[PDB]
Order: sequence, then C-alpha cells, then structure tokens
Amino acid sequence: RELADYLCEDAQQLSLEDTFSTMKAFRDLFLRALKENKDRKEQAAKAER
Amino acid sequence: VPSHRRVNPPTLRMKKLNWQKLPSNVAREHNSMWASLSSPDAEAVEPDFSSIERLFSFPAAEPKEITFLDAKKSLNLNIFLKQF
Amino acid sequence: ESLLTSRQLPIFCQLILRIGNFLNYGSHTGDADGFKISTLLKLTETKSQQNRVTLLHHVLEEAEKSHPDLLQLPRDLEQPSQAAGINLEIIRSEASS
Amino acid sequence: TTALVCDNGSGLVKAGFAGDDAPRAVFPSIVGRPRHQGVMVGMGQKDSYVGDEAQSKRGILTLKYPIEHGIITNWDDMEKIWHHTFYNELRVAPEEHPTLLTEAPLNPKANREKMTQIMFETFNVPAMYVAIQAVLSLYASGRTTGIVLDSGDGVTHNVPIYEGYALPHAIMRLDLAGRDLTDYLMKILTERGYSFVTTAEREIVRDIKEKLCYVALDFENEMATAASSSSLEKSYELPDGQVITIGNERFRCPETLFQPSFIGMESAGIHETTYNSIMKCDIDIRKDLYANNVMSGGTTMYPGIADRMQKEITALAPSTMKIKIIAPPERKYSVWIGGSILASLSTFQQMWITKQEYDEAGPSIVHRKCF
Amino acid sequence: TTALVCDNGSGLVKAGFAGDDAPRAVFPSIVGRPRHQGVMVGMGQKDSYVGDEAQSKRGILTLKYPIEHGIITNWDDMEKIWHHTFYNELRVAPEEHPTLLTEAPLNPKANREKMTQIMFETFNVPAMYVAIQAVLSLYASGRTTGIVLDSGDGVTHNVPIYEGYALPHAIMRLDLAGRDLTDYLMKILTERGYSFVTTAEREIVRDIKEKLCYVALDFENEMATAASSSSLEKSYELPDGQVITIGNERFRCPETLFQPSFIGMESAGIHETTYNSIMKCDIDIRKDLYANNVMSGGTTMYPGIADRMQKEITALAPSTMKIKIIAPPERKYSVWIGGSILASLSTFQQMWITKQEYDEAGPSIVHRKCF
Amino acid sequence: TTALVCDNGSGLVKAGFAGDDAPRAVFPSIVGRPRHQGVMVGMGQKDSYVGDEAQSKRGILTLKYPIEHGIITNWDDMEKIWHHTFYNELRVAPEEHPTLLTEAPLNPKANREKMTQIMFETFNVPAMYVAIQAVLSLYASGRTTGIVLDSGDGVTHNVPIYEGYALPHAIMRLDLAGRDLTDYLMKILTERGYSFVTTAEREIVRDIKEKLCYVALDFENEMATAASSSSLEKSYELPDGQVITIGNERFRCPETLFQPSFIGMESAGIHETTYNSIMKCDIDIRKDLYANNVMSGGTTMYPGIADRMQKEITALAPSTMKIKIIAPPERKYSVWIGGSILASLSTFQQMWITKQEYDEAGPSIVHRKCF
Ligand SMILES: Nc1ncnc2c1ncn2[C@@H]1O[C@H](COP(=O)(O)OP(=O)(O)O)[C@@H](O)[C@H]1O
Ligand SMILES: Nc1ncnc2c1ncn2[C@@H]1O[C@H](COP(=O)(O)OP(=O)(O)O)[C@@H](O)[C@H]1O
Ligand SMILES: Nc1ncnc2c1ncn2[C@@H]1O[C@H](COP(=O)(O)OP(=O)(O)O)[C@@H](O)[C@H]1O
Ligand SMILES: [Mg+2]
Ligand SMILES: [Mg+2]
Ligand SMILES: [Mg+2]
Repeated sequence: RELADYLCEDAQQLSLEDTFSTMKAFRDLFLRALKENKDRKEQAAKAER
Repeated sequence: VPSHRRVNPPTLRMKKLNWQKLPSNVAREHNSMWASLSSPDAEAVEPDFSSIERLFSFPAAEPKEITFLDAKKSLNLNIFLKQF
Repeated sequence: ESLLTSRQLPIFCQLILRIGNFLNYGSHTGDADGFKISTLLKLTETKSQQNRVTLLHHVLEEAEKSHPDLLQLPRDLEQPSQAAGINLEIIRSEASS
Repeated sequence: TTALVCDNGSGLVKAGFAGDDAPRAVFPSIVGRPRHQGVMVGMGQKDSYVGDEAQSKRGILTLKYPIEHGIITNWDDMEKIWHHTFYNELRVAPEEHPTLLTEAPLNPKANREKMTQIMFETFNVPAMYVAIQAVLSLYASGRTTGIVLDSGDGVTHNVPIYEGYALPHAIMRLDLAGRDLTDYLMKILTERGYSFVTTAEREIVRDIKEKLCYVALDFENEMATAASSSSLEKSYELPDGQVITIGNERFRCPETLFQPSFIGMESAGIHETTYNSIMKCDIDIRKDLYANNVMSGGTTMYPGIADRMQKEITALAPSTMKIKIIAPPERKYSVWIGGSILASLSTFQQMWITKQEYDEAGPSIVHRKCF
Repeated sequence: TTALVCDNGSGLVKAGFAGDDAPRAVFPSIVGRPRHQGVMVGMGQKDSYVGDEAQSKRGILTLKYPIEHGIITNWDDMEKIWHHTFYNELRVAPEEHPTLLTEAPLNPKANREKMTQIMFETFNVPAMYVAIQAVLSLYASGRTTGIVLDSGDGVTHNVPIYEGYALPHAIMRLDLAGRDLTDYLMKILTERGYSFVTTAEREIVRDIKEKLCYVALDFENEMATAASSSSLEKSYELPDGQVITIGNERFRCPETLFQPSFIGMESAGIHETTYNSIMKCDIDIRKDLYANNVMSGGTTMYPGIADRMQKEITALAPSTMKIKIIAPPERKYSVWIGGSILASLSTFQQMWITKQEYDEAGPSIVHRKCF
Repeated sequence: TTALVCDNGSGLVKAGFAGDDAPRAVFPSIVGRPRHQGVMVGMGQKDSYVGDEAQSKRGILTLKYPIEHGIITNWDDMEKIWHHTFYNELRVAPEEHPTLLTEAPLNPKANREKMTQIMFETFNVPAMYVAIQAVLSLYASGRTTGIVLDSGDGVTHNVPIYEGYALPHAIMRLDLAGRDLTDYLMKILTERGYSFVTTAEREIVRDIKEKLCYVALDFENEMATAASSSSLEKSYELPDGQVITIGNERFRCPETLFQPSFIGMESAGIHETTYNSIMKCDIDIRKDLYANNVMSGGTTMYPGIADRMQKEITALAPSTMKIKIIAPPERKYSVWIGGSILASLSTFQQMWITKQEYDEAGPSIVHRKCF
C-alpha cells in the first residue's frame, strides 16, 4: 500500500510482480547500456589508434 | 516548487518519447515520490540540453605494384611464393 | 523497503522528467507532474540520427561525467531484480494451508 | 448401474463416473519403454510404464503417444491405456458398467471400427456410445444453441449446433493443437540455446507451455515489446536445477493456432475456421451462433485467448451482431462433464449400443447409431 | 480475319482459332504463388506461376481459382490468365483479331461489365461477343431446337431453345458442379484416411475424379454391390509413389449432382431441374425438348451420366413421349466448337460489339446487344 | 574484388578465394596449449599453437576444439582460429575482402550474433555473409532441386530444396558426426587392448578412422564375416612404432550414423532422418527428392556409404520409383566449392551485409538478412 501511494498507482490494481519485473528489465537495460557504451568507447579508441 | 517543469522550449523538432502520463492529482499524494521531488531541498541533476538537442533532434533534408595477371592468380602465386 | 528508501531513483526520475519536458514540448504529453513505471522500458525507442545511440546510453554517458552516483543505481534495484518472478499468492496460500 | 465417461484424448485421458462434477482419474496418455541397459536384477523391472509412473520415471524411458491427430496409430498401446484407466486408476469392472467415449469429427472410419471391436471384445461393456466432443461441450455449457471450438492435443474442430441440430457440412477439422505447439516450442527454444531432443524433454517443454505461455491480444505490439525490453520474460526451473528464461516464445507458441504458416501448414487460423463454419450455415441462425461461441479443451487454457478470439471474430463478423465468447473456468474437463450430463439423462438410455446389436450387426452399428 | 474463340470457363480455358474443329490451347485456369522461402539466388524465380507451369510445379505453390461458381472473384488473376492465353499460348496480337467470349446465365451484371471494360481497355480487340454457353452447345449440336444442360466446374444450368427462340423464364441455374464434387470427394476420402487438405492436393483429387469416378445407374444397388463384394474397388498412384484404393467413393461423388443434400443444399437434382425447366415452357413445345436433351461440359464426361439422365427423365416425364439424350463424344469442347461455328458465320458480322459502339455507349451496350 | 570462402566447421577449417577449384587452406581447428614445465629458455616458446603446428607438436600439448556441434563455446580460441586462417594461412587482409561463412541450421541465435559482432569489429570487413551449408552443397552439385545430407565433424543436417525453395519445417538437425564417431572409436579400441585417453591420441584415432574405416553394406553379415575369419582385419602403424590390427571396429565405428543408440542417443539414423525430411514436404516434389540425394561433408567419405544409404532409402521409399544418390568424388570440399560459385555469382552481390547496414541496424540484421 505504501509503494502504491509512492509510485502513484491505484492501490486496488497494483501488483508487486509486474512492478519488480519492470525494475528487473530496467536494471538489465541499465547494464546493457553501460556495456554497449563501454564497447563503443573501446572500439572508438581502437579506431582512432 | 515546480523545478521539473521549468524547462526552456527547444529550437528543433524532437523525437517524441511516448509514455503513459499520470494525472496531476494522483501525483500530489502525501506518500508520493513526486511529492518528495517537489520539495526544493531534494537533489536535482541539471541535464546538458545542448547535446540532447544536438543528437536526438530530427534530421533535415595509383600504380605502386603493376601486374598483368588478375588478383586471384596473383595472390595464389603469393601463397605459392612466400612458403619458399 | 529499497524502493521506498531509494535516493538515486527519484534523482533519475526527475532527470528523465526534465529531459522529457524538454523533449515533448508542444504536445499533450508535456508539462507532466509524473508518469507510470513503464516509461523506463521505452527508453531505447528514442534513437539518434545515426541509429546507434539511444537516449538511455546518452543519459548514462552524461551521468559518467557529471553525476556518477547514478551508477550506484543497480545496487538499489538489485533486490527488486531478485524479488521479480516471485508469486506472493502461491506462497501465502501454502503458508496458510 | 452408474455409467462411466472416458475422454480418451490425444494428450490426457480423463475418466470418471456419471453423475459427478469432476473427472476422478486424469492422467496423460503415454507408454514408456526403457531404452538403457538394466543391471540390477530383481525388484520388478517392468518393460512398459503407463501413465503417471511413466511421467515420474521418464529419465530412463522412451515415451510414445499412441494417438496422433485424433487417430489411434498404435492399438496395443491404447489397449494398455484402457487397461490402466479401467483396472488401475478408476478400479472398476468394465463388464458391468456402461462407458461413454469421445471422438473428433471427420475421423477415418476404421479407427471407429477398431474401437468398437476392441471395446466389445477385450473390454466387453454391457453398452457404450461414441460421441462428438463438441456436442458434449455444448451439453456441459447448459445451452442448446452455439458453435463449439474444441482444441485438445491433436484435433482442433469447429461444430455449430442450433436447437439441438448439428449442421454436418459446416463441421471443420484442423490438425493443429497442443502437440504441434509443443514441437514448435522445441523448434524455437533452440534459439536461446536450450536443446530439447528426447521424448522425456517433450514433457518439460509441455510443462513450460502449460505454466508460462499465454495468448497475446495483439501479436505485433507484443513482438515490439519483447524486442524493446525484457519485462515480460519469465524464468522456469528445470529438474536438474538449471534456471531458464524465455521471452517472446511465451506468445509465439500459441500464435500457431491463429497463424498455421509457422509450422508450414497452408490452412487458415482457428478464427477463420470458426467464421467459415458460421458462414456455411443458414443465414437465420448465425446471430445465435455469434453470441454463443463456446470454447473447450486444454489448448484454451491460455489466459489471453478469449479476448483475442472476440477481437478476431468481431473483426470478421458484421458489427450489428453481438460477439460473446462462452469460456467457463472448467472448460478443460467440460468434454467429460457434459458426458456426465449426457450419461445420466433418462432420454439417453434407449440410445445405448448394446451387445446384442453388435453381435447381430458386426462392428457396423456404430456408423448407423452414432452421429 | 480469323476470329479467336476463348471459352473462359470455370474449369479449363479453351482457346483457339475460328473455323477449326479442335481448340489449340486447353489449359487450366489457376494462379500459383510460392509460399515457402527461396534460397537459391537467380535463375528466374517468378512470383506467380500461371497455367501449365503452375500445374507442373504445384508442390511449392498456393493455387487460386479466379472463378468461383461462374463469377470471377479475383480480377488481377483473370488479367494474368487472359495475358497467358493471348500472349503465351496462341502467340497472337489481340488488337488485330476478334475474340468471342462465353458466359453462364443468371450471372451478376458487374461480371459482364468488367469483362467489357477489360476486353476494351486492356486487351482491346476490334470486336467481341459474349454468348450463352448453352446456345453455343446447341449450335455445335447442329440442331435448331433442344434443351441444353451445361455443367462446368462452377455452374450447372438448363436452357431450352425452340426454333432459335430461347425462353428466358424457364432458364435455371444451380451452383453445383465439378469443384463442389472435388470438395465433397476430399471430404469423403478422409473416411479412408487419405487427408487431402492443400490446394495442390485438390488437383490430385481432381485427377482421381477425372480418371476413376463414374455415375451409377442405380444408387442403392451399387451400395449393395459395393458393400457386399470388393469388385468395384480401384487403385490409384499418387505422385510420391503411394497407392490408394477407393471403393464406393467412385459413385458417391457424382450423386451430389442427383442429390444436392449430400453437401447440404435444399435444391433438387439436375434431373428435377431439367424436368421443371421443361414443364415451365408451353405445352406445345415440350415434345421436342423431350427428344433433344443435349448435354455439354466436362462434368458430363463421366461414363454413366446419359443412361441415368434418361432413366430419371423417363421416370419423371409421361411415358407416351419419346426421351432421347444427345451426348456427342466431343461435348467437352462443344462450347468452343459452337463458338467457332458462330464466329465463322456470315450473319454474325453485324452482331459484333465494336470499339466505336463501346466508346459511344460506355460498357453498357453488352446488356442490350447480347441476350 | 575477389571474395573469401571459409567453411569454419567443427573439425576442419577450409578457406580459400572465390572462383578457385580446391580450398587452399585446409587445416584442423584446434588450439594447443602446453601442459608440462619448460626448462629451456630462449628460441621462441609460444604459449599457444594453432593449426598444423599444434598437429606436429601434439605430444606436449592439450588441444581444445573451439567448436562443439556447430556452436562456438570458447570465443577467444575461435578469434585465434580466425586470426590464423586470415593472417597466417591465406596471408590476406580481411579489411579489403568479402567473406562467406558457413553455418548449420537450428543454431542458437546468440552464436550468430557473436559471429557477426566479432567478424565486424575485430576482423572488420567491407561485407560478410552467413550461409547454410546444404545450400552450398546443392550449388556444388550443379542442380536446383534435391535433398542434402551434410555431415561435418559436429552436425549432420538434412535440408530439402525444390526449384530454389527450401522447406524450413522439413529441416532436421542431428548432433552426431565424426567427432562422436572418433569418441566411440576411442571407446571401442579399448576392447582390443589399445588405450587412448589424451587429446593428442584423439588425432591418432581420427587418422585410424580416416585411413581404415568403411561403411558396411550389411551390418550383421559383416559382423558374422569378421567373427568367422580374419580377412577384414587391417593393420596400421602408430608414431611410436607399434603396429595395431583392427577388425570389426572398421565398420562398427561408422555404423553409429545409421544406429545412434550405440552412443546412447534416442534419435533415429540418417536414413530415417532423410526419409522423414522427404515425407514432411509436400507430396508432388517427393519424387524429385528421391532421385537427387546429394551427399556432402567428410563423414560421408567412407567407400561404402552410397550403396548402403541407397539400400536403406530404397527399403524405406515406395518401390515404384527410382532412388539415386548423388555422391561426387570431391564431396569433402563441396561446401567450399559451392561457396566459391555463390561468391562468384553476379546476383549475389546485392545480398551482402555491408558495414554501413551493420552500423545502422546493430548486430540484428543477420536474423533478417540471412536465412
Ligand atoms: N494450464 C494450461 N495452460 C496451457 N495449456 C494447457 C494447460 N493445461 C493443459 N494444457 C494443454 O492442453 C492439453 C490438454 O487438453 P485435453 O483436451 O485434456 O488433451 P487430451 O484430452 O487430448 O489429453 C495438454 O496437451 C496441454 O498441452
Ligand atoms: N474425362 C473426365 N471425366 C470426368 N470429369 C472430367 C473429365 N474431364 C474434365 N472433367 C471435369 O470437368 C471439369 C471441366 O469442365 P469444363 O466444361 O472445362 O468446365 P469449365 O469450362 O466451366 O471450367 C474439370 O474441372 C474436371 O473436374
Ligand atoms: N577420407 C576420409 N574418410 C573418412 N572420414 C574422413 C575422411 N576425411 C575426413 N574425414 C572425417 O570427416 C571430418 C571432415 O569433415 P569436414 O566437413 O571437413 O569437418 P569440419 O569442416 O568440421 O572440419 C573430419 O573430422 C574427419 O573425422
Ligand atoms: Mg479432448
Ligand atoms: Mg465450362
Ligand atoms: Mg562442414
């Protein structure tokens, strides 16, 4: 109920499972974005070399 | 204090990030995260709008080694020759 | 408890809200006081002109220089990631039975 | 005495008594034979495991499905299946109890001939009947009119009935159901690296399909969501302790029912099958068939199939008539339940196939008595 | 200037030159589009095979028939069929030769409208004529009076003509011919287990129907002979080498012509259609229509249809008047032969539909010029 | 610019230019690392030996195969394999040469993702393509239609093609080829007393299998002949000077292709895979798959395999139709040869995956541009 009021969702329609799945996908996209940025910077440095 | 809404308009046409917008009265709850962001003492990050406007806007409208052979037979001859 | 007491997640939500308020000006979606949880999934939709850099990659590229504490953000979201896929109803029914 | 209902479907055999609300003996229809070398002598090493024992011991077995697309290919295996469901699971004497059987329409006749001959000469009942599954589903629904789509594990068939009259020319059979979905899920699970090649792994892929898969309301938007983010991915635990995670294959697997070209079949989807079954009937009854689309079978256990079915039929039908999908929560066993309705009716008691009729007419009375 | 005669029937396009006795180009009217994935680059992979090439490569193709029950459903496919029969088969310029056309009676008018529009705006001839097929069959029969039952692949129609006068109110149409027989034959072959579901397999069932099926002289006695002894059973060789055997299905397939309730139609048989077509005429002219039952079409190519037709009409008609069936051996091409007779006639030259008449009158002169 | 063909199979990398007859660099794909303590200092002791140097110096090395059943497990080893086959074998710059790689069907997609990403970002090309090996074998055979059985060192896969059209639902994969034959021969040479346990001894058992083994025409008669008299026994000389003599293991070892239950696999043999791949297709092409059984790969190089597989398919197929195995004398390198015709084809030049398209579309174009 506190997280339903926190994320401004309907309390009778919030499920914790899709909330945590959205956070799981957001963390996976976060790590994939960091990995792609690191690979892009490494390949740009290798191309400049 | 509406610090999040105090953003300058952009010069160029921007690619629309689609989202499901909340109602305002739902966002002004007591336990709301956006209510804690609406306090001016919270930590705010100033974005660099110049690079976002730069990138995510819409776009607008010699004879060294001469040979008489072809390259396939010449490279086959190079493989044949360089093993000697 | 980690979602309710996260420090960097409201920082990132105000950052994406300011970027969207820049980015969706002149439309019905602009001038928003808040948005749903599914906005973070669609961040790879906004591509650059070269179709190489998404908006998430550029936000973390800017966050690597100016505000590195946003890179502490998977630590707060590790326990939601571990908690995902757990059905509360079946374990509560098993405990009640 | 009290009659028996034995839905001997392609995937799961559901047997039980008449006048009951739930099928007492539900177990899958497989025959498991050992393929490795037995070294420990004694302790009763059976050469053929049938039913739940084949399921529990499947790591050392070759599992054979005796029914393929509603057609019994192996008859000794189905004799073993009938022996297990009569003597071991239900624990009944078949010579003093009538037994109702279920069959898909547009079946080869010699299959019905051999079922009649075996059930009167090996499992010799006092009486029996062979019934269309869609009529039993409509009798389970408690209504007289409607069109029934029934999709088991081998056969997806559409039968429309108006006021107790079934139109035979509008009955449409499609050989695409849950076993083809399981084989297509085997084919698409190799993209993620998970190799499932054995017959034992077919049950694991079937359990993945039962527990995690769902019918998408819009397929292209769900592909766009799966390509964008990994939010709808879900994890499953294998019996060796390995944890897999699947994404778009949750809804690409049941989409073969709506798009049969995934597995190479030229035929149209089940919504087009339903619509062509409606349009082959008379014009005066179609309004009754639009509002009473009854679904049955375990292939309609995906929790997104009714809204997709209503959306596709509402796109197909004219908009001035109501589309309503009758999807009860117990439509998995409804083929059993309406049989338990039909075996307990007083008006059914003269419609039995007695032993005297079989003895005077050979195994040919099933073509003239059953529909 | 030699005219062209192009019978664009439902079954097979039969085109050729006027004054000849046999048509030069007989080829089936299908359009075949590939459905699987092409991997081999180059060598002219056409996206649509038309005619004989679609027949000879049908194992990788979806085949579409442009005509359904005498009505052209798909028009781009018919444009491809007309381009194939003009440019590839006869190899003639259409703009220098007239081209006769054939049409079933009780057709919706927009088919004739779009026929006129395409033949004067895409395949623009100096002249054309659209004719009733039964009138052409009577012209090839060489007699002025008679009633013609013409049964193609989509339309079975009865037209009586007395002394060159065709009575319009007695003309009858029934939407039951050879494609519906092929559909019913695919339905009843599933009793013996041979599942023919694809569009390619429809041609195999059509070849089975052309080679093996026949009209029974009595139907219940042939049930007695077929059920008693296996003397009538015939084997057929499939293109994969498998050999099938069919029994009573040889004569159950054409009896849909004499009993339309097999495929769920309320209408009466073709003999009752002929008797009601004769009885709707005047009482004076019924005697000549009894003695001149001319028949045409490929559906009249079963080797038992004339004696059954004579038996049913002689049972229906009063016995004092003579019943005779006129069945020439070349009645398959008799529509083309009658078109070649009518095209070469000197009195037909003022009856042409010219380019100038079309330009002054729109595509509406075909209703007032033709019958 | 000339193109490169590089069949990077499980066992032997076969690489060369386009338009050439024979693959110039044929060498096995192994990475060898030392496992003992080196006491001498100086004169260039390398930490990793790739190719023929690992074969010559194998008595002090652990050899690792980077590819297992067509799926690359170790990627730094495969990077070194590609580095050796570009820089040291062909002596070419990959930045100025297009490259056609081969791939087995039903491969995991992330394997193709990593092939595209490493091939475009370590050895960055102007263009590169990933093809199916069976399509290249049909290119080498010089015919358009046929079923191709390819059997390399890790994957035996069956793909049927008719008139340029591969049927994707009929493609079958079996993870049984020459490496599993080598491991089974290591298992069964222990019966005669010869012990082989190391990775270097796998090469000696592979040389025994390449030099002495042959496919029996009839297995039971050959077992009876080898048990009766020692006429089938043959001798071989080891590098330590010991002379071995083997009997039934000459034809028990390739029999695992026809009997996969020798190594504990549930799946059927290659003849049943070929027959089921033909029977999964549409019917009208099946005759053209019987006369064009194209074989490829080094596993089908035993001098008894064509007559045996002809016997097995002729037992399996209907007898009214010809079976013809297309077994060329150069079927070891036929994947490379058909890659050389496809690389030299004029129409193939639009189907390259250019570097610009890779930069625009990420590493995702290889799912949609390739097969
Ligand atoms: N909860 C579920 N979710 C999705 N699919 C299911 C579920 N339960 C069963 N199924 C599928 O439906 C089939 C059961 O339908 P049913 O008509 O009982 O088959 P049968 O009677 O032929 O054994 C099974 O083969 C299974 O693949
Ligand atoms: N020898 C035959 N025996 C039986 N049926 C035939 C024979 N030849 C053709 N048919 C059937 O008759 C049809 C051809 O009739 P046709 O007069 O060409 O019809 P249409 O011209 O309207 O297409 C074919 O579809 C075929 O099924
Ligand atoms: N002459 C031969 N006789 C029998 N087997 C052979 C012969 N030559 C090669 N082989 C076997 O076939 C394989 C070669 O097939 P190939 O397609 O080149 O494998 P890869 O391409 O994966 O290295 C080798 O692993 C070897 O075991
Ligand atoms: Mg069922
Ligand atoms: Mg005709
Ligand atoms: Mg290979």
